[PDB]
Amino acid sequence: TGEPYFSHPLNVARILRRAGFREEVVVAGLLHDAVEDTEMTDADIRATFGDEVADLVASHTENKTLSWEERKAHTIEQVRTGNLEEKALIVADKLDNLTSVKYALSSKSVWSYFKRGYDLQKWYNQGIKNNMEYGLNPSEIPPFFDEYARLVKWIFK
Amino acid sequence: SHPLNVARILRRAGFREEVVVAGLLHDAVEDTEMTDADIRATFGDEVADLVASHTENKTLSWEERKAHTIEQVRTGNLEEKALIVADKLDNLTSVKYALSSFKRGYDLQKWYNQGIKNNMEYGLNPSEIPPFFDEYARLVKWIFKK
Ligand code: NA
Repeated sequence: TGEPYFSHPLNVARILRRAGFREEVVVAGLLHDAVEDTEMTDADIRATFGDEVADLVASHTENKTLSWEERKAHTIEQVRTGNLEEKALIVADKLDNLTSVKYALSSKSVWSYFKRGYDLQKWYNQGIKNNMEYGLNPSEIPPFFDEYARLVKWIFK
Repeated sequence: SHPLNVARILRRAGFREEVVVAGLLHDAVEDTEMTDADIRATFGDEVADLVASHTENKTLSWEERKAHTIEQVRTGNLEEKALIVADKLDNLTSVKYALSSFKRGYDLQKWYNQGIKNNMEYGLNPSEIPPFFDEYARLVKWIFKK
């Protein structure tokens, strides 16, 4: 994970803050990796940060007992049907991830880069890109959604 | 949500985001005993270093822990001082509202908060003191006037 904070949670929080999202949303973005990558749980988040943040976090957390294809399909459905905040949490997370991917590829064959393989990564990112605007009014789509779309088009053309 | 209020305090005062995040994470880190390695791998070295500056040794008595915090706010850098004071400001903000509409007792809370207030400015130039340090001093004075 690259600039400016050299930390995925800090960079995702910045994308959300700059897009105008309230503090509860920014913090939910910050805590995503804490829940998925450490022993911290949903109950720990509720006890310390409250139910609103805990619920925002839970909206994008993967159930790790499911296969990659199933976890990913569930995220696509959530980016389609969630509210603006829920959609933003998912897109911001993917945007920082693809930013690091573009950086790696700019030095590294896209057909050999992904451990889950190109086809699956393409299917996934195109799925987020093609569903993130569903049900949103043009005036509320965050500018960073366009940055993610451009990255998907660049990496998976 | 107290952590969010601590974040708001630090951000408004102009501190960099690593300090803001370290403030936000203080309770979570103590309530779950998250290791340095976990904080460091998840949030980065800058956040991890700041979080480590304000973590109490649970084996010592409450008074020993607090006395140590009082000495830390005296000798720490500006960011370390700010983390401690923001935490206490948030706490007292709640107490003041409840009192208008104490853990371990009044005498101990008074001793602790007066200690922070009386040592937070040590080693700083008047122009460096965040205005929220003054908000905190006023709360200590109003709450512990008896
Ligand atoms: Na977890």
